Amino acid sequence: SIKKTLFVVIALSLVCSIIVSAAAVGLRDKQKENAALDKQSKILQVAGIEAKGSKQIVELFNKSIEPRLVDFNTGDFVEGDAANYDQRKAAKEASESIKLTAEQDKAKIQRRANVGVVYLVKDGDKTSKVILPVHGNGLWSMMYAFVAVETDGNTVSGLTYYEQGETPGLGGEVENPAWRAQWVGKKLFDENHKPAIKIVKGGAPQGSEHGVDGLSGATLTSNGVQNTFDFWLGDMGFGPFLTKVRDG
Amino acid sequence: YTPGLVTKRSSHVRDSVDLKRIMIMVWLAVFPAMFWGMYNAGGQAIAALNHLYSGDQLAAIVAGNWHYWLTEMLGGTMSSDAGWGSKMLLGATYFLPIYATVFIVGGFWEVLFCMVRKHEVNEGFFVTSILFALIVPPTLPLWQAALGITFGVVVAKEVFGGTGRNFLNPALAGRAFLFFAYPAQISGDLVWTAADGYSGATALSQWAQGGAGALINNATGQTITWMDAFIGNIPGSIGEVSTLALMIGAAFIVYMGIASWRIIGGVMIGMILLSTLFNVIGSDTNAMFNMPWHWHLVLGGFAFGMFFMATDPVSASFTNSGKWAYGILIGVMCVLIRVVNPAYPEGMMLAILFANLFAPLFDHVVVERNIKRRLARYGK
Amino acid sequence: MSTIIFGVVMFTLIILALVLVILFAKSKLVPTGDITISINGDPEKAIVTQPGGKLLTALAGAGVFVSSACGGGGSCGQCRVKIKSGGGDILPTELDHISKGEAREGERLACQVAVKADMDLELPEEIFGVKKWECTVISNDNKATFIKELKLAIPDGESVPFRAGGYIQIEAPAHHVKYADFDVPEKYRGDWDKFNLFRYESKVDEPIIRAYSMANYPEEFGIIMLNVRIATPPPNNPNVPPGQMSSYIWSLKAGDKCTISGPFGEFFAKDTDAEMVFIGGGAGMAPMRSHIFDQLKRLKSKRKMSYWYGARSKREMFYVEDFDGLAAENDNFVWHCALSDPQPEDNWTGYTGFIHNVLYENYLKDHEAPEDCEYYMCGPPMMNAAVINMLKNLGVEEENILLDDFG
Amino acid sequence: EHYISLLVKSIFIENMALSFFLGMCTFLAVSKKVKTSFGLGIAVIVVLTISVPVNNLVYNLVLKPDALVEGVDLSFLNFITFIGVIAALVQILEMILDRFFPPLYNALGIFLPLITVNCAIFGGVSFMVQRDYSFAESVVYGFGSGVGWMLAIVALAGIREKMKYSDVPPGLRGLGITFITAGLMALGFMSFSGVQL
Amino acid sequence: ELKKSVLAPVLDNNPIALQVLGVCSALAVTTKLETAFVMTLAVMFVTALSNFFVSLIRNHIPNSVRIIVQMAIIASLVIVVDQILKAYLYDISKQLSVFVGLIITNCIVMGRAEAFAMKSEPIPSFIDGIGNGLGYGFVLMTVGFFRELLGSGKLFGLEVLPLISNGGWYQPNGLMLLAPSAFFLIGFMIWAIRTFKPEQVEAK
Amino acid sequence: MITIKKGLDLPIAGTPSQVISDGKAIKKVALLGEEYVGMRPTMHVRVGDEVKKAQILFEDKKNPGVKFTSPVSGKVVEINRGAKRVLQSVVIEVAGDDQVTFDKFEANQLASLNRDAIKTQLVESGLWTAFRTRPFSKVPAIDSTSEAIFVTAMDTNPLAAEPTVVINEQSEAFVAGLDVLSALTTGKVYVCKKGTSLPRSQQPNVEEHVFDGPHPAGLAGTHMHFLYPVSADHVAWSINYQDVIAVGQLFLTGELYTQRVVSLAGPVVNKPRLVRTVMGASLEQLVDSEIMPGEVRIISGSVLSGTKATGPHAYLGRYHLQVSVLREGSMVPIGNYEKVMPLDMEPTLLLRDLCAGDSDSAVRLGALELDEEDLALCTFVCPGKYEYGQLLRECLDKIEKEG
Ligand SMILES: Cc1cc2nc3c(=O)[nH]c(=O)nc-3n(C[C@H](O)[C@H](O)[C@H](O)COP(=O)(O)OP(=O)(O)OC[C@H]3O[C@@H](n4cnc5c(N)ncnc54)[C@H](O)[C@@H]3O)c2cc1C
Ligand SMILES: CCCCCCCCCCCCO[C@@H]1O[C@H](CO)[C@@H](O[C@H]2O[C@H](CO)[C@@H](O)[C@H](O)[C@H]2O)[C@H](O)[C@H]1O
Ligand SMILES: CCCCCCCCCCCCO[C@@H]1O[C@H](CO)[C@@H](O[C@H]2O[C@H](CO)[C@@H](O)[C@H](O)[C@H]2O)[C@H](O)[C@H]1O
Ligand SMILES: CCCCCCCCCCCCO[C@@H]1O[C@H](CO)[C@@H](O[C@H]2O[C@H](CO)[C@@H](O)[C@H](O)[C@H]2O)[C@H](O)[C@H]1O
Ligand SMILES: Cc1cc2nc3c(=O)[nH]c(=O)nc-3n(C[C@H](O)[C@H](O)[C@H](O)CO)c2cc1C
Ligand code: FES
Ligand code: FES
Ligand code: NA
Repeated sequence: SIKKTLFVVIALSLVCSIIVSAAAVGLRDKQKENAALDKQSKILQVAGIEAKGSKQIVELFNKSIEPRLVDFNTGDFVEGDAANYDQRKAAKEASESIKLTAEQDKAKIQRRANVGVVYLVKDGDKTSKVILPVHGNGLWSMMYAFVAVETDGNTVSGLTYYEQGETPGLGGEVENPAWRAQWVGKKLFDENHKPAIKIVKGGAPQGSEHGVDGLSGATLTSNGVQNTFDFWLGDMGFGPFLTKVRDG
Repeated sequence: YTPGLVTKRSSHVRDSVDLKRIMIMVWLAVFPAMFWGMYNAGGQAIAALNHLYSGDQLAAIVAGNWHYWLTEMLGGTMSSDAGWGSKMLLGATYFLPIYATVFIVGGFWEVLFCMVRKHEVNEGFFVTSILFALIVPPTLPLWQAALGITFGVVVAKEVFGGTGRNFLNPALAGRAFLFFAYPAQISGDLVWTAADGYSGATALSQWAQGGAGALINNATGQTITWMDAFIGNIPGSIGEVSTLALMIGAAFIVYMGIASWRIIGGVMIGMILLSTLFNVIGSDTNAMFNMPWHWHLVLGGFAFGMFFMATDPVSASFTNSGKWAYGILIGVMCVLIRVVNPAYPEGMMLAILFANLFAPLFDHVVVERNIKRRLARYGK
Repeated sequence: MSTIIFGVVMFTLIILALVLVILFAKSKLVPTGDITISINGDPEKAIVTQPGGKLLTALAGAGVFVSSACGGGGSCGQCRVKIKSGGGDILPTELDHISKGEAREGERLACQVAVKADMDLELPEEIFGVKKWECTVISNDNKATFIKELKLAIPDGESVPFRAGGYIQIEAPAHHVKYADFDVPEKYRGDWDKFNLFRYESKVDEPIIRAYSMANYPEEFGIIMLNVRIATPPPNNPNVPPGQMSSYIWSLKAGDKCTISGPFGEFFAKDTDAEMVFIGGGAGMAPMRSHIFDQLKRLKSKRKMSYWYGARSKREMFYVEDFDGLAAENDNFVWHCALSDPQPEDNWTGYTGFIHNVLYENYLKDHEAPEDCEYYMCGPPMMNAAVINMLKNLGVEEENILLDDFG
Repeated sequence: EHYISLLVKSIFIENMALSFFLGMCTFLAVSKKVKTSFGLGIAVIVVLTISVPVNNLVYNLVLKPDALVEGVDLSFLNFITFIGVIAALVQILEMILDRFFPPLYNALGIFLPLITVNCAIFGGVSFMVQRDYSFAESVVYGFGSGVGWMLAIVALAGIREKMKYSDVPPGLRGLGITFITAGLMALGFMSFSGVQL
Repeated sequence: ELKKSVLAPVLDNNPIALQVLGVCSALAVTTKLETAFVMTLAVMFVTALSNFFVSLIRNHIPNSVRIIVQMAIIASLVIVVDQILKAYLYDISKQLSVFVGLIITNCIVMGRAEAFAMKSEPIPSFIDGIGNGLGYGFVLMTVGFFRELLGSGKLFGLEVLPLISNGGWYQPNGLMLLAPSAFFLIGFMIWAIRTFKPEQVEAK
Repeated sequence: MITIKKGLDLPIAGTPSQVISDGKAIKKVALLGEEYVGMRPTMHVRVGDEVKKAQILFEDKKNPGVKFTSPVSGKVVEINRGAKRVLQSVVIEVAGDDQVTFDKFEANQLASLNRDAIKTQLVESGLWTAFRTRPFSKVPAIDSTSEAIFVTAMDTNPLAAEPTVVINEQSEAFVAGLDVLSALTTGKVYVCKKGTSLPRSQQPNVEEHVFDGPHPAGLAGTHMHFLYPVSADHVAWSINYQDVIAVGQLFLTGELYTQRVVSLAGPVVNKPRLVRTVMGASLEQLVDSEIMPGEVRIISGSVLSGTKATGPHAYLGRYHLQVSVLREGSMVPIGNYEKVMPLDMEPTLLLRDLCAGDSDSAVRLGALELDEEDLALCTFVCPGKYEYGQLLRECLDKIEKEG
């Protein structure tokens, strides 16, 4: 009967939506805090700084990580609240972001912020390494990673994907310690200052300077990682900054 | 004690042809490609070795590889002044172990299935064994050849009931297994020449990087001309290099009626059309766009597949109209993979395999259309 | 709870829009009301039934009854019906019991067919003309060790209309019956006391319906003779429940009542001059008796008639006096019987063994035209399967042999 | 234009069955007969071509962050909203088969309802939200994905019909060999692996 | 009561071997035993709870809108388990990853919801979810064992076969990492299951 | 007119001279039961019975009313039966000159005769068995009718006799037979011949159609496919030219005409030529004193399609007009089958259906248009050495039975 069907669907819809809406909105706040603490944990992990517990991570992160702002169009340090900078929100607004062309959008990211935060790791009063956030569209979700670049501006010290929504086992292997550890020692550029990090389907030759094995059965997610690095290491990303990092 | 007419009305005469005779014809058809392959395999290896080493350094290399000093023991010479006998002898030391391993390992699976399931052994395995051994890199490890034939014989043929009862090309299915399971041994610059410590890209890889002008034999320093690729004096799979040798064998089986000329014609039509289309469109960045049809013919395994594997009767379409479509799809797919797929320098194995999947559908479209004419009594 | 409220209402709106489309689609795509099914094209026989349920259920409620043995399982195939229209194509299970040529006609299994839209039916006279009567038991005496003769009497005074070789469906409710309740003569009791079949007790959980062939030629009026074989667990599976319907019949005696639910059957002879051959076995003596009686006085046929009954012992033999009279009175009919295992006291001096080979070694072996003979068979599957194989080895076409195996 | 390329991606390069391995449960089940396989493929196109663009509008108009009101993002109502929408079309579809249901309703049985809950259908909506496709691109993508799915299912049905002459061991007959056949089909569809966009 | 219902869907009515459900997830997570094991637990928990709830409302489900009711129960539970996990046990929440979508479309969750929940009482319906998920995991983990061992030399991330990359004699097999290997492995599991249980063999 | 290109003419040594001579005297004759499709005999004779020329020997249980009459007058010397008592042959020893006569009519009346009258005379005389239905190549039911009757006035079988030479001797009987077929057919009569000239019927119903080309061109199935495609609901009748002469003789003289002209040919035939014999003639006696020494095989019919004339089957078949003598010496399609099939069919797929037993699919692909002989060339060229004539009858029997 029409009367029974509308009653059950409405009643079932209301109870389930209320539970879902309450759970999502209510636990969102706790989730928001937990996720933020994670990024400080990731920057430390890639930096090689062992931290454990929210206070150790927050305390060690503030002291040891020197967030700074960089203008991509010039690759030079700028002044702002780097510690409280949300590059993601900026990339969504035309005021502090640009729209990429089909040709330019190698990483498949719709927009790129005019200014992006970088993190400097300081063993003492100097920079022992610089950590650059790079993101690019995956098969299922955007994949955000941290790349620890040594003071040389060429050698990569560490890699970690702090945001991914690819399928675990296939595309979620950006989190696999073995795959991330494979990046240590690789070179981001060639002699001609052109991106040379390449994700090799089927496995890079052992000892390759710029060869990281792709994610098995996950070409689309591996393509995103390549697309991530092909853009952010390029002209419109951190390319100019790394040349400057390279000279100083 | 008196059978009925059923058993007695059998056609009292039969054609001399039988399945056993068909297979030997295909088996003999590849002998010219096989023999040249061994000769080419030894020649390529000897040239690279002299280009990489000399003096006592060459002697140490020859002494540390059973392929080299076994050739010396039997009367050959690893020096560059070696004649055809030593080159063919050295190439045999690579082909024969691969062919022996493939024959023995694959034959074991053939007999095992027939024995357990009470089937009589079938002679189709003669073609599968020889073709698989002639489409692998010369340096392929034997243990990988054993696995490749095992996958091809078992997964592609036996589990479907054996010869005449499968849908996918067994030999190419085995090669795909090695291609995707152990790509390092069947893809790259270290497997297509048997000179240890030698790195050399084959012609197709070279054209995709730079252009036809980049077509160089690193060992000799001499340019690779179209004539070179046609005769097969180029690096590659033992058996694919010589377009001339394959044509000679292909002519016989085509003449004997064992290999379909509609499939072969379709492959050429698809290849010429698409490659010419790429030529006209052009690409300032992708060098594969400018490869003409006549270069596509003498490069890679296009010739071997068109002549000896696309013509696999069981895996192809069973209708004359479908055979054209089946061949055209192979030729189109091969050029497409060759040109617009960066990962693969050649795409014939994948191309034939793709076409195998769709040959039954092409027949269905054709056969259902015949039924529409029949249900209309052919308009009579 | 600002966002929680907004999501809850927006969710409901999305759901309401989706269901409203579905509900709207249901109204404009799914039939409403009641389903009307036409039976034989006669408006009176047309049945108006609400949607849902199988066809075998709706038809039974109306005045037309469809024969069914397996029921709602689609196994026997005796409930085949002609669907002129509706119902779609034949389900794959139905094809197991219906040939493609039959499918062209429109034959379908009512039970396997689900009634969901208007359908057309052409049920025949026999299926339409089913009458339920409750006869009175006169005699339930045991003819043999495991065979009982039942004399059911119609209370309406009018005899039963049926063809030779027909059958009547017997329906009984749930009931617990013990084998000890059966009354058996001393002759057959002695065989029964060795294995003590009286120990078995049957408990029919749900009402059951079965079929029983007739043992009275039509001219016999007022009485439904039936021959019943007691159902006991299988020789290979003693760990089986005992008989439920046959056991219930055996429990009855003089004065008892049972339902016949009208007649049915498709076992009959051919109105020709070809020689007739009868092969009876066990409970098969019921339909065979009707054929011989039908062909002697109902038809007064002068055609050659032969009967070959398979029995295990002289005790097992019954109806011998009637067969002897028919053979003696009319020479056109001759009956014979062979004992598969004569008792020591029987001292049988006639045919011994199975009619499978006895009939061949005596009559069909020297027969000039075994194919030119109508064959009718009813008995244990072993006897039927073996006999038909022997008949087939003699070049007897299936159209010349009619099988009515009772299991 | 750009659209033809999108259609090519969603049919061949991104073949949902043989490339992405989505919808294998219905794909490996109704694969025996070309006519039945073709009917399901047609229905899948119908469901896909309607499901994706409708969910695209709902996502961009309701579930899109900061879309209905500024500061409220109903992203968490993404999976429940989409599956519910997909389920509705399936619910309408079941009745619609009743007009063409004899050929497929009996054969599909349990899987007609299971079209909702097909990895292929849910995934297509996800890509339409994980990516940013206009309404015109959503229709082209949805139709293309369905057609590519139909090509694979219809192809597997052609192969299986051809296997009437095959001699399959018992135990592999039916599902077991079908899985092997599908694995072999995926092998040949890997020809497009390097193809990009 | 007995364990027969729990173990029936393991080898007698395996959801992937005899029935055809959940194959899509089998080909993605059977690359690792770790991912496979988590997927089995997720499917077991969700199938059992969802089957349980549908039984409570079985008599009230309209066939017209049954699918909506069935999916809503499944989707709500999966979303909540994801939200609950994100707020508490956030580290594991990342682990559930995209498995929120991959369990909703798992055909086992809806398949058992219609065949069993709709025609059974909730308590036995719950037992159906635990049992079906078990058989799903029997196939998932058996395939995961071969794919991880032969494709990576590792089981649960622990190196059983030394890899050449680590100076180990074993060269990993690249096909075991891709989808086709799972197709072939599952087919051979069906062969073993149906040759040891001929009752399940398909007729001719 | 209609030209055939796809086919095969087997170039076997020992072609006949195409001159009609007298064969060895025949004192033994038989009718072969197994030749008639779906024929279950009801015997009307016993061993030792004396029979007349056109006396009934047996009847068909599954084709009621069809009478199989003797070819000669004499004695029944044996009734050979095989497995399950299948009637192989009913041998009659020639003796005497007795015959059963029938009504005779003028030539100008035959075209006007009532259809039922023609059927009765043909059925009673036993000449009704000359007709075969195409969709099953069975003797037509007595009560059935056909809108298209095909006359095979050509013979492209290897070593076959020339119909023109035989028809030339019996021009009046052949024309009279065509007139009778004109009245018998509901539609038209198709006289399928080669380019050569033949006597013509004055009826507008009788149309002459020329077929040229290799072997398959001379088969009634080929002619039906091009002129009157057959299906379950479009049934054609087939009759060869010598039976047409017999039909004309029956309705002109009132007597069953049983003489036949058959080519005795083959590599081991010393003087291959055309010989006069009788229906069902004993082939052992027919080839006596005409074969080279050695172990030879006598074949009723052509080498492509025919019965091994050994033992109970060593008699001329009903539909066979030639005797060929020879010395005793998995569906992998390489394109051989298509080359010998001129019909609008996909032969490899059809043969696969027969191998697989897919009866319904084979029906869809045109099995119903086929007789076993239409698949003889496909059998000949088969690398797997399948015998498709047998597979087709198994499929056709299945269709008849289930249908
Ligand atoms: C046209 C026709 C005519 C027939 N005529 C006769 C006739 O004249 N006489 C006659 O006796 N029968 C006749 N039958 C057979 C009749 O239908 C019954 O099979 C018979 O009466 C026994 O009934 P039952 O239910 O007790 O047998 P069943 O119980 O169905 O027989 C099964 C066998 O196993 C035992 N068993 C009981 N319950 C079970 C169970 N649940 N599972 C397994 N085994 C079980 C029984 O003891 C028996 O041995 C006829 C059938 C047909 C179709
Ligand atoms: C019926 C049997 C026939 C046997 C074989 C048939 C082959 C027939 C030739 C097919 C057409 C050849 O096609 C023509 O080939 C020549 C090379 O020869 C190409 O010549 C060149 O031109 C283009 C210019 O755009 C260059 O980029 C490139 O080097 C090459 O393509 C032409 O671009 C192409 O148009
Ligand atoms: C990658 C490129 C190669 C693959 C693409 C090219 C092949 C395309 C195949 C489409 C699928 C096959 O399509 C097939 O077409 C035929 C007519 O030809 C349809 O025709 C048949 O089915 C219809 C269904 O309504 C019925 O009327 C009848 O049984 C018949 O006409 C088949 O039902 C269908 O199965
Ligand atoms: C159904 C799907 C397909 C089924 C087939 C898949 C089977 C997968 C498991 C294959 C394992 C083979 O494992 C392989 O054994 C061989 C045997 O020497 C080892 O081989 C090793 O020693 C040999 C000895 O000559 C050297 O030549 C070789 O270079 C070296 O690798 C490999 O290092 C090892 O990796
Ligand atoms: C003309 C011809 C070509 C063949 N080509 C192949 C082939 O390429 N690969 C193969 O494994 N077998 C080949 N065979 C052998 C056999 O036909 C084939 O394996 C079938 O797929 C199944 O036996 C060929 C046979 C013939 C007659
Ligand atoms: S009741 Fe037995 S099949 Fe219908
Ligand atoms: S379609 Fe069944 S799990 Fe994906
Ligand atoms: Na390429």
